[PDB]
Amino acid sequence: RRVMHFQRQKLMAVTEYIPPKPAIHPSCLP
Amino acid sequence: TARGTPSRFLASVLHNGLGRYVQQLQRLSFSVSRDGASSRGAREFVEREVIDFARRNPGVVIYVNSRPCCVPRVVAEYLNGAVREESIHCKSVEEISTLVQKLADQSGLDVIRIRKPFHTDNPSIQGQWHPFTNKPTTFRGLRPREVQ
Amino acid sequence: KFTRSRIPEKVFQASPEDHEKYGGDPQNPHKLHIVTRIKSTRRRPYWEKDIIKMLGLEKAHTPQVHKNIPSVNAKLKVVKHLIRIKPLKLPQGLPAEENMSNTCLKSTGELVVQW
Amino acid sequence: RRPRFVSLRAKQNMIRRLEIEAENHYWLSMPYMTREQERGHAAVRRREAFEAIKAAATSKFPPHRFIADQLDHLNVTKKWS
Amino acid sequence: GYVPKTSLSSPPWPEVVLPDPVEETRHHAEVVKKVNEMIVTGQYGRLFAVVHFASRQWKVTSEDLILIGNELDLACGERIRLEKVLLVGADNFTLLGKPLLGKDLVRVEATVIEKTESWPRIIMRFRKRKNFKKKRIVTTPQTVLRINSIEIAPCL
Amino acid sequence: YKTKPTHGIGKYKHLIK
Amino acid sequence: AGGQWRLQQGLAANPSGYGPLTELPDWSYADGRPAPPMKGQLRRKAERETFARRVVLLSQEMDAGLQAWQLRQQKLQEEQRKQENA
Amino acid sequence: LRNRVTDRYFRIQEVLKHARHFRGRKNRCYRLAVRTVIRAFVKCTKARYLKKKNMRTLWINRITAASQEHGLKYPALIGNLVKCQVELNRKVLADLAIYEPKTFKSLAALASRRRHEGFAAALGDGKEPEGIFSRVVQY
RNA sequence: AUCUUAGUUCAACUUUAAAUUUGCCCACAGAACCAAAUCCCCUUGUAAAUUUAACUGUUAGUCCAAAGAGGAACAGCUCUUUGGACACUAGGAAAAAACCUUGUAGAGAGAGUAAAAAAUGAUCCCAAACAUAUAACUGAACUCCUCACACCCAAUUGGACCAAUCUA
Ligand SMILES: [Mg+2]
Ligand SMILES: [Mg+2]
Ligand SMILES: [Mg+2]
Ligand SMILES: [Zn+2]
Repeated sequence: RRVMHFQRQKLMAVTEYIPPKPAIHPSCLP
Repeated sequence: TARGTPSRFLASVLHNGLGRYVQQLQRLSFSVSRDGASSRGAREFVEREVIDFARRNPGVVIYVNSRPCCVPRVVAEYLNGAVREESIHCKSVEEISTLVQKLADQSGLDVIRIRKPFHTDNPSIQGQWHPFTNKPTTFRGLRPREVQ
Repeated sequence: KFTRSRIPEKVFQASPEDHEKYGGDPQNPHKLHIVTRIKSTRRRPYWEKDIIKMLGLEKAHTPQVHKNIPSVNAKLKVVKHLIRIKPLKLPQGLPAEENMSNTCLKSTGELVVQW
Repeated sequence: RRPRFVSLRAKQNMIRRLEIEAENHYWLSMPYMTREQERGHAAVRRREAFEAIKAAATSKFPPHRFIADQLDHLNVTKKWS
Repeated sequence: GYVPKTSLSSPPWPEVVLPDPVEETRHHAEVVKKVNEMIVTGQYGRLFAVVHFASRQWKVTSEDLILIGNELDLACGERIRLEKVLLVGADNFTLLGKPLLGKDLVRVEATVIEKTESWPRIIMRFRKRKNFKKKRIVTTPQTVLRINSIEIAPCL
Repeated sequence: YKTKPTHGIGKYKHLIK
Repeated sequence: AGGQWRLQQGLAANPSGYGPLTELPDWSYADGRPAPPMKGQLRRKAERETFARRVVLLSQEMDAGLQAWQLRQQKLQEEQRKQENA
Repeated sequence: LRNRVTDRYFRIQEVLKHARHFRGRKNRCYRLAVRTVIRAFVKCTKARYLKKKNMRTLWINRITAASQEHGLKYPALIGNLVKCQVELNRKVLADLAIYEPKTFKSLAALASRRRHEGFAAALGDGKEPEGIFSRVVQY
């Protein structure tokens, strides 16, 4: 689990998965 | 270096440009040897450049003499008492003309570090800042945590 | 090892979604590219230092014009990450032999006459 | 220690550069000509420019010399009288 | 929509709603006329201006001096006018350009009182262990502009 | 060559059982 | 420092770029006659002039190349008709 | 002895004259005066960059103080004076804050006005008429 | 290559002067049977390259990304290869040759930017603090601005000046 070069770190951070927000919260609506 | 050198503030002689501009240089002495090799540029300047300079600056009295006998020099005297010598030995006529114009184009103050580039005698119009500008006042002039 | 990069052509294919996102058009493309350098040649391989020295992009931002022909694009596809390319716009036409000395390039990329 | 903690400012800087280069991608997928159309249209200018380089390179030679310059050096003893 | 009062429903800043422009234009015209009538009658004192020059923004007023580090190819004592006034102010009013004020509204006069060469400055480079040591002396020229008058005119 | 469409034209080993 | 806003409004990012501040004459004479222009303005006029000349030259060359291609297509597509007779 | 330097004195005094104001033996002993004088001139050269940086940070501090006197941070003042197309720099802003308080009061009012206009515009739906101060003037 | 690896000679690289005309980049085509890329040229962007005359100097360097061989796939390990940087300027990551940003040099009490902030065992802890006022601002010797310009590498090489002494 070695460390990464810093620029590879930034590339991994910027390209991180962002999930699609659900239209409504399930708790307060089916 | 700054710390290792004098300094002054930006100034003029007698509020020069306020009423009427006056030219500070008032006397210019040329010593030119009639024979020396170092006095060649000086001889050219006197022979074909000093008359025109005299005409262009009628407030400057230009004396020229031929008794250093080996080395030339120009001594510029100003209204405010300052003297300033410059070597013209082994220099060209272009250099001497540029130098003499430089002498005639400056006030006789000292060429030292000007602390400020702007000198104003009335720096404020609306009243210089003090800690009570932009600060309110309260009823009867009470300090905080008073009673009466 | 580290080697030159051959960019697949698939990337250089404007889509119907890209076209309305920048002020362009598939048909009737644009004559000239205005290109500026926004990154240092230092810390990059020599086959980019030389390209930049060839496109006249030595100085920093300092925009410079080039043809939009594939012989130059092949060079700009190597230095595409050290430059900004915008398309020159001429909404008043090429200047005449008069108005050459009274032109101006606005930040939007339009060349105009008499400011 | 050795690992770092990529900030948000760095992410925003990187996204700025990514967007600029995506625009660059776009402005290179539409050339005015094709490979075959362009061929030769600059030949005349290139030939003339290289001929200018050649004529510059093949002109080196010592400068002239004038008698006036040599005799002017006698001025270093010019005197009044 | 409606949301019962809490600590986060509304933000912690006030809802500042601007005046209706129809009346605001009248108000602006009224105050502009007031300032204009101040200017016409001489209802001001000493003036100050933010003049843009060689590359710098000098805050200046009548009778003061300024020192520009570049020769200005002007004889000694030749009056000149300084365009590019960014802001001119009196005790009670001040006028702000966007970004300059018109050539008619403000007139700044200056005079050339002295041209000289600044005090000698040193440029020394040194690097350790590489025998790299070099020294240069530079005297940038400069000129002193006196400012003779800031006059204003009632063109608003 | 290997990066050309003509690659693998000289093969004959697979033509021998 | 609003370079983002200035470029979003068709202005130069740097107020010392192109604008009334940098290119209008910094001074005139007292009487009213204008002043000999500043060196920076001369140099910027020269560089913008060279930019325009390069623009027109490259555009002309590209158009002439297109016309030359048209001519060659004509003289190779039609001169084959001269072999379609007799 | 055919040639001997007859004027080493002046070459020494050229370097000592710049060290008379030093402290220690290194204001009269050449072997030390030279090294410290050279360091002095190198710092003298390299210090102009810091002079500019420091005066600018002083101006930013003074402007932050003045602008906070009027309930307005420094990001707002500069980032919303330019949106009103006023190219006043920071030296003159500091000078105004110190020496012309009411002019600076007006500038702060203008900045707050433009800030409010921006907030109101962005809060709205579409391109409703622009603010009375938010209208750009083209060249 | 060397009784040679503490050095020398040749080459490669560097410098000066001189001659001439192509040099670099580069698509399409092309390079075997038994993955990155490489080679080669029409154009195109460029202005350099080859050749001749004449000398010195460096030579088996460190770190980082990558692909391999040796020691685990580790031992901060020996070696080969492609690239970058250092031994040159400057700003950042705390201090910081080797990471990120940046080069051609001067004056300015002007301006715009680049990179750049953390999330959830043994002398003595170690910046201080802060949960919620609109996102912009700050930030270089990079760039623009007014003026001036030969005026920030080791070894080496070219050039312009010159202190003091003697002689004509
Ligand atoms: Mg700065
Ligand atoms: Mg070829
Ligand atoms: Mg520079
Ligand atoms: Zn719920």
